[PDB]
Amino acid sequence: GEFRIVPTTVALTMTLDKLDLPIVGKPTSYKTLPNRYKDVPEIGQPMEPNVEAVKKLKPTHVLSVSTIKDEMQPFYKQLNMKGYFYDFDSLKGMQKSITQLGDQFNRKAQAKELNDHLNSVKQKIENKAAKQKKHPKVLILMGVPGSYLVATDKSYIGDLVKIAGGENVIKVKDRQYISSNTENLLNINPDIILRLPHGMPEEVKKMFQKEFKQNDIWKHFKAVKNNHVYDLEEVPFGITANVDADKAMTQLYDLFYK
Ligand code: HEM
Repeated sequence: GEFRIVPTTVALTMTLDKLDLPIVGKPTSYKTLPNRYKDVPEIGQPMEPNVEAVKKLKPTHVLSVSTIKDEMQPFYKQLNMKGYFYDFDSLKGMQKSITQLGDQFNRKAQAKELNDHLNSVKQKIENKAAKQKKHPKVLILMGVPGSYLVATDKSYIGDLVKIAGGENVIKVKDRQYISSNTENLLNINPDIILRLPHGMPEEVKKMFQKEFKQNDIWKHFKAVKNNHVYDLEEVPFGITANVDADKAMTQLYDLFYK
């Protein structure tokens, strides 16, 4: 009956805190984690947790997300444990994952409460957006160390943009993020460009700064000429959904309509 849970991502760690659940290990991260986990040991960075550190804690459940399912497969092989890859690529996906965690770990009531609140904020933002006469066309960039990608509707930020009343200029939908060259950025006409950082936010922002100066295409974008290029903070605007989606939805709506 006793659970020993290791969340391997920051979003999963924050979700377990909302569900009032103790954990035996936590991800290594520069982000703020819940205070109740201050004394639990770190088991490595979310994209490459330490197999032997995790095994040392004798867990019953080691938890990851769907966004990096394929690349986490070797980890789980060496661990020799069941892969859990909760859907955190949308509001609806994360709501389903919260219910599942409530069911697995005896926190049904806590899960319902969190879900009702997120649902209520989402519906309210959706209702406001629907009353707006105009909707901005949006291009979403996800910058990682070394390069940038383009976020689709299948990604969390794509879902937020949709909820808040934007129209993604990128229409392909079969993966969360695609090469900056996959859809070609000379066929689109965004009112707004969003730039989200990942992994090494400092390296990423300077990378975005150099790109927009150096690559000749950007100066020709009306979003650039009109100063509607926005750098979003990685918290709450992360590479997956998180329980602060209430703040993300509200903030993005307020950015779009101001
Ligand atoms: C060169 C490319 C990349 C590098 C070097 C990198 C590095 C990192 C780092 C340092 C973190 C931990 C951030 C922290 O301290 O909290 C992280 C987390 C994560 N990354 Fe990446 N990343 C890269 C690309 C990607 C891409 C393309 C994806 C998705 C397709 C991805 C998915 C994730 C996920 C799901 C997490 C966990 C988020 C959480 O903790 O809630 N990464 N990565």
